[PDB]
Amino acid sequence: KVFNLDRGNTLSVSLFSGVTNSKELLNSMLDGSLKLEVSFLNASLIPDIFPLLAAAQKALISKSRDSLSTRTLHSELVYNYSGSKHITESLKRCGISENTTYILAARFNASPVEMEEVAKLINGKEIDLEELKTHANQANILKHYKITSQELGISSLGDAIVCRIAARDAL
Amino acid sequence: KMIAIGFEGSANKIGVGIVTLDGTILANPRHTYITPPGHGFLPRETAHHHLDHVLPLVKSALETSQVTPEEIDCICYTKGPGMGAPLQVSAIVVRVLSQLWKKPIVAVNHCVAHIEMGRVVTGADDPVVLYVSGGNTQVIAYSEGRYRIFGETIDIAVGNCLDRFARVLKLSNDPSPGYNIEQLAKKGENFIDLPYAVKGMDVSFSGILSYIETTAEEKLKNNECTPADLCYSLQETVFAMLVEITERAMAHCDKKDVLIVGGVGCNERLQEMMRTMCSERDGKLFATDDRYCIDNGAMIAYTGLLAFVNGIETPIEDSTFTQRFRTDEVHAVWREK
Amino acid sequence: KKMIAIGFEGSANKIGVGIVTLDGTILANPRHTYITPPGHGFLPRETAHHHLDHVLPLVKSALETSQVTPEEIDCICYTKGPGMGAPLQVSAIVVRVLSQLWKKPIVAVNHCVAHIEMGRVVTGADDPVVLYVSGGNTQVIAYSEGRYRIFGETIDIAVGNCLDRFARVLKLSNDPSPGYNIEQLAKKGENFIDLPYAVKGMDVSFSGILSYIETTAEEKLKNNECTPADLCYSLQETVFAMLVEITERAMAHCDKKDVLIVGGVGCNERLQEMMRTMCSERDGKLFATDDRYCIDNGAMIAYTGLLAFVNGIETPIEDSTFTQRFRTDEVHAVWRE
Amino acid sequence: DFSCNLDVSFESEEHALIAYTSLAVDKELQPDKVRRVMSVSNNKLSVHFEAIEARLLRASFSAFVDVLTLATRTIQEFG
Amino acid sequence: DFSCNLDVSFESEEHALIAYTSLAVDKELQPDKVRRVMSVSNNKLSVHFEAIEARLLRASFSAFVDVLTLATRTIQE
Amino acid sequence: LIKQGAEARVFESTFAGRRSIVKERFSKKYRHPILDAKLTLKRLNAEARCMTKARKLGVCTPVLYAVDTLLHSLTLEYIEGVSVKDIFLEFGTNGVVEERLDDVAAQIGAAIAKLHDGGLAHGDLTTSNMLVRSGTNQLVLIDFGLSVTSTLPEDKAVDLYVLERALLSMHSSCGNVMDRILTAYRKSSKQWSATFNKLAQVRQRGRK
Ligand SMILES: [Fe+3]
Repeated sequence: KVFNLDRGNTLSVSLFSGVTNSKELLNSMLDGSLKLEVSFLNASLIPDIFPLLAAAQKALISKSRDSLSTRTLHSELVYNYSGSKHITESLKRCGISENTTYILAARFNASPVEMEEVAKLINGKEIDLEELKTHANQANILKHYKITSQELGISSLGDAIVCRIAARDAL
Repeated sequence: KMIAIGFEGSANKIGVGIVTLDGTILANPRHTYITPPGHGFLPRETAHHHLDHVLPLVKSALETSQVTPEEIDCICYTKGPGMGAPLQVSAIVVRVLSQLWKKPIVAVNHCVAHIEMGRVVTGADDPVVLYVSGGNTQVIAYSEGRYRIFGETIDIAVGNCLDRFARVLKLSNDPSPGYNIEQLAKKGENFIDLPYAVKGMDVSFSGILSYIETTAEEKLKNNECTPADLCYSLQETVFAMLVEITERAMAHCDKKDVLIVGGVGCNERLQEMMRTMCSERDGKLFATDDRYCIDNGAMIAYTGLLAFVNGIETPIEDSTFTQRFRTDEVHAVWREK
Repeated sequence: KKMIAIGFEGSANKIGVGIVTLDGTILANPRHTYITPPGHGFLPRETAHHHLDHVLPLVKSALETSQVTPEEIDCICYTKGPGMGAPLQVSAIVVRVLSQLWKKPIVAVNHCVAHIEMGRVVTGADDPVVLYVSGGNTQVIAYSEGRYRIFGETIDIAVGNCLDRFARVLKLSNDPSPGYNIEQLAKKGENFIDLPYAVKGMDVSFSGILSYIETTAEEKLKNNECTPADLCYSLQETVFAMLVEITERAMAHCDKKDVLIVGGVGCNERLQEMMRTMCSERDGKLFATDDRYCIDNGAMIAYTGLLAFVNGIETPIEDSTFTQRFRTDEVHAVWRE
Repeated sequence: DFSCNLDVSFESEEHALIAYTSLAVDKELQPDKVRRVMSVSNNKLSVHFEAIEARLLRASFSAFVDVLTLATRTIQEFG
Repeated sequence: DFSCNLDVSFESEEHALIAYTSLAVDKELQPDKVRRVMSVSNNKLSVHFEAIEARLLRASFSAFVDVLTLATRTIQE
Repeated sequence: LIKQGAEARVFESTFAGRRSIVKERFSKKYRHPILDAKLTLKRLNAEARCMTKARKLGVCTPVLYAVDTLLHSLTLEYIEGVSVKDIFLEFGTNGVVEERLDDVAAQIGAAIAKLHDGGLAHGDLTTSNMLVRSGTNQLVLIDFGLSVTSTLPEDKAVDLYVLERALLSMHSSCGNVMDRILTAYRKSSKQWSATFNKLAQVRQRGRK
């Protein structure tokens, strides 16, 4: 699905469950064999499309001012969703590891052909963008993001995640 | 017309002011106990200087004003705050003058005198008033008939901070260490980092002074910066911080005009920054001048004139000078009426 | 048994307490000095304050160093004069209180006789004619028929006063003394300047010489024609010539064998050198003690007090007064006869 | 302990009473260490001051003579 | 014109007599402008100063207080 | 443009396809360039930290969407609700509903106690500040511009004093609420004793 962003940009999203070649995906990301730019995130750490849209806005601002701290804009995105100042730990935890078969593949202003060929490249089951609440791993969200029980009683998990993503640079 | 006489001796500066109701000084022989360079003032020798000078000073005030003692409507002494000995000398002389001339003694506060003199000089009706001096660093707003303070140093005043920083650097003492610091800073060209030290609606200067002393001592021997740069950076930092504080004061009480009074008001950088802020926020800073902002008897006499023509008075048996006398205790009956 | 007399010396800014034995040995000589701003002379009031501060610790140090209990002290001696009234009265009060508590007789002692006798017992001289030249005294003393009679002295001012005044004119430092700075600067002198010859008969005058050389110093420093070193050299050589000439005339008149010199001004070296040369020419010896005794101190007075007491002449407790001029000839020697 | 009385002779009764009242209203900083009382008799102003210690007594009399000098100068200027 | 009458506390009578025979026998600076009288009763002093000028009297006060403290500090051991 | 603050500005826009508000701390001209950059960055971090901490204490606040470091902007969720001042004006004009007033006082007292026990003052607890969410009648707090962190009970007492002074200033048309708020704070707080002692001390200070 393609969703609009700021200043007329768009982003294409595709959720896949039961990925069988996750190790091959990680190897290709490491060696850069794939020609198209794409980011793979551990989709279990996502409660809603809204935090991803916020990270997309952050990466768009970084690219527009050409302030991509990481080598690629998609790696900039995956580092952005982590909310930590340590790039290596961010990639290890929030980026895909060898134990993530529930993978989100996204691209910036992607054409339908690019998403179709990406879907051809992946051996998995495509899922919509509404099961996140059902598949959100809230326990590790509270563990990593230090979300208080008082926070949960006045707001949802996604709002706290979005606030932390925004306020990373405030620390 | 109505004329009030006021005595000011709360600091090393001594003043015998004689004023009318319009705000125009008739005479103002102001004298200073000129301390040796590198040294401050102590109550005993300051009192000795006052003993030697006040009678010639009062004679000079009478000769300059040419106003008969009977023409005085009220004789007013600065109750304080300030060091005990000069206020005590002023108390004795005002008691004697009241019992001889048969004239009413009025205790007058100092900050109220500064605010009223500034307001009458610049014609402002009800602005936030910033009184900055050697022993005072105050942001004051009228409220419910009382001059409530909203911005205040908790540890040490900005003027004392400048003074003993200059003494650390051993500046001259004419006409004031602040003036010499300003002259030195006029050649300052380099900025220097100072920590953020504004909390709530108040500022602390003792930590700021300690930090700038440490930096100056570290940089002078290492020739990393000139004292001019140190003075300029300190001046800009403190005045930007005071801009922030008085802007918060503007927001809280919803005030538009701005008045500046006190010794540091003799400077011009404060006026430039304040007028810039007023232009940004559609305000109108009112300017300053030396004869209407330095410690002397004119402002004291003017506040006394207000208090006497309003009705408040103090008997001769109640001529109890105080080392501490807050501004809010003065019930501003003049403005409500 | 060595009877011990406790004495004081406070005739000037030098405060001293003295304990001596029959042979003149000093069991304890604590002493303290007062410093003055340059270009001015010390005033009596602050000198008396300093004397009050230092009088008790001096007696305490004397009793500790001498290791002699105050009971073992046999009599008390107070310096009758000459000297300034305030320190003399402080010493008189202290000696009176000590006498009343310890029940020991009081005796009034002169200062010049003390100088003469202590120099006699220090240098081993038999009985020489003595020139005492200092800031407060400039005289020639010779023993005759039990009286230390005066043969020659200054007629206008003691040359110590003239030297100190010219040092103040030249703005020389008072540390450690203006005389030492004058002597060193003269040692750096290169040019000699003539001065008036003001020796009347066999005595000397210095007021006219001082005025002339002050005028010369002002003219030459204004025109930068010479350094103050030349001025000091000229003054030193001229005054040395005058003093040694009158010393020679007195020595010839008195028909003696050897001569003794004493006083702070006597600390100079050019004098002692050239005058010992002319004494060797005159078949005479030079007696010149160290600077420790040339300056005032308590052990100076103590030995003459011991000499007076051992004979049996006493002094009533009510007559413990002082005077501005306690003349030497008023004391009749009884210990030597 | 330590104490005495001081007198000053004025031109008339009025000046003695003025000095008495003017210095009367002057509170004492340390009532527990010093005390002052006084009388007036004709033009003679007698001031009985009593202090505990010598140094405090001397300082008090020094300040007292100073303020007396102030009062005398003021009266002589405005007799 | 100006005057003061010190009355001073002392332990024993002989202390007052010591202060008398010490200070009183001394002759003061100038009788022309000032007058001084002193007496002893029991262990209590009665010391009266009279002067034309307050500053001269105050100088005398300074000297007298200082010398009395000196005498006490001498007796105390 | 919605409103311009004394030190910053608030703007209306759309973030991530959602209705949003933009609180932009535009560079003021009272500071030198390096000085301005330093204070803007530091106070932006402080505001974000204050929002995070007040969220951690169970007090409802607008949700922080995104932070642009190179533009100094705050993006916040838009809240639908009613102001306390409007409700109190309605009470004064058309009659005070005692049960609604008591519930509001209890809720605001509980929220104030919850914020106060965390050792973080607010300083601007004015009726224009807190809002009540429509439909859910839930209380929310905004405008952290003057928030300062300290453990001194003096600050909490001063905050309560300013709150009651503002309540007096907005007229007693709705009645006296000091008793209700004090009882709510008593029933909600645990260290209320020292806070009320200091509040009484400040009250005696300000009465004169
Ligand atoms: Fe002032």
